[PDB]
Amino acid sequence: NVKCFNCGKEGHTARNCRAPRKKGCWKCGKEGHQMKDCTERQAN
DNA sequence: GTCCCTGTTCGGGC
Ligand SMILES: [Zn+2]
Ligand SMILES: [Zn+2]
Repeated sequence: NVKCFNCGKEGHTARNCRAPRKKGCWKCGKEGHQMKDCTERQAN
């Protein structure tokens, strides 16, 4: 399973989510890199 | 192919 980054809901991922998405790193906020890329404070 | 999975509009991959 998974949880959508663009909205939260399971079943799909952000790419599949037909919703308004963010510019930068979904988790931390910064843009200069992506959520996958980021290893700032990915505790939970 | 049921379950897994991520950077665009939009479900493809095994
Ligand atoms: Zn979503
Ligand atoms: Zn980040």
